[PDB]
Amino acid sequence: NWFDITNWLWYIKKK
Amino acid sequence: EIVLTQSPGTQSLSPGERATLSCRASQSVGNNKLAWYQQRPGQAPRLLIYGASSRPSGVADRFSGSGSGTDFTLTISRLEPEDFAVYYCQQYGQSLSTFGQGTKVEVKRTVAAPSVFIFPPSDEQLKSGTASVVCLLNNFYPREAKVQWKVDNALQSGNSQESVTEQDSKDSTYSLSSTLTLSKADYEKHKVYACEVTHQGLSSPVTKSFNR
Amino acid sequence: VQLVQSGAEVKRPGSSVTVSCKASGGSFSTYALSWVRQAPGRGLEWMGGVIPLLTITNYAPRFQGRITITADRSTSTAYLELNSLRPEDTAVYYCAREGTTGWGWLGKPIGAFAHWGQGTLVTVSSASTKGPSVFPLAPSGTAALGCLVKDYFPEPVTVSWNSGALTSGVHTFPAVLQSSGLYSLSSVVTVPSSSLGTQTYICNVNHKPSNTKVDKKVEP
Repeated sequence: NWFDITNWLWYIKKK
Repeated sequence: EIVLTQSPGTQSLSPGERATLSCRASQSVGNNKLAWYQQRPGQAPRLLIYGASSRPSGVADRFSGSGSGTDFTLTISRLEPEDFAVYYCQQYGQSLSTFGQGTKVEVKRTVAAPSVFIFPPSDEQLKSGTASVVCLLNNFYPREAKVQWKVDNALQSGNSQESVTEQDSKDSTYSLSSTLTLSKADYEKHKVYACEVTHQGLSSPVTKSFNR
Repeated sequence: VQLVQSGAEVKRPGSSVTVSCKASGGSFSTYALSWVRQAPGRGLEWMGGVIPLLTITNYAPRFQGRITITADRSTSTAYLELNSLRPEDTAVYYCAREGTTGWGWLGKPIGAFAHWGQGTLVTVSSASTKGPSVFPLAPSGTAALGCLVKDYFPEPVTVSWNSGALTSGVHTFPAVLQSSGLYSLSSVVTVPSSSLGTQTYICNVNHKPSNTKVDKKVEP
């Protein structure tokens, strides 16, 4: 789901 | 492709009442990624609910969302004046996002027949080679109405157009304008110009007419 | 977060349109930007979107082959291009960006569209700019009167009465698009019959694109 991409992005850029 | 069905497409309710709006999906919506938006005439839509039931800060807590799978509901606990608007659901649980066709929540009021008025062409316009005849159906409820043009009692087709205003914010009525357009030469071939109106508030069709 | 779009545009059938959307506030690069259109009187339709940092576009099958969405991180601007335009592409096009949770605008993305541009009306037509003729709808306890604003292009036209002093009982109708490809609209007002002697009624019509500004006195 393309709509989930930014959430993963947000998570991996915190750490 | 997920088809979202919002049915009914209109709901007539009174201020202070509860409203529950249905969104049914043709297939299960992934992770309940179902949003609801409000749109008023002339404005961009505004997000009310996301993830089926989450509400942004800023959004009135009289809006709540529920459901999962294929069966979703927007609830408005008590309708304020500004809640009369169009509501759309949207799924984004697949890369192909889709919207429902919208449900218009409008103000229910007592039935009101149109006041009907017919306007012949202006002499100004007639000088220019064209004749437009206008029929006004004013301040009626509910929205459903019909007008038929007759010229020397012959039913007209293809030479008229109409539009309807938004529900009036003060009296909750609608109005409709229809224009019949002919060349001046064709206009001058006939005598009687009539608009015939049908509406729930009229026990039989009303005709206004003039004789050229 | 605010999205500001480019202005209304008239395009010829078969042409391509480009609409822009400048974001300011929050992060441009890591949030999903979509385009959603609405044909006049119809519903919202999602067209596609882009995640700029990744240059990952996602297009509705219905527009795959006609659409290009791009993002320019140097200006925080997103672009919709739509080709091979046809009358049915006449619509308001909105950009919209996903919301975020919590305080500020750098929170966790929610997918759903919290932030909307003001919209851009794209009218697909072969018509040329034309100012309307303004014709009285003369009045015959209550009388109706109005003005017919006929044959203009493109939208919009605005109408007031007595320079904005008369609003009660005024109905200004949506324009209809005639077979000529020119628009026409009507504005009416109802008033007490006895005011027709004592009071002047003037419709103030404004069509900026043709600079038609007519103040038509309507009388019995």
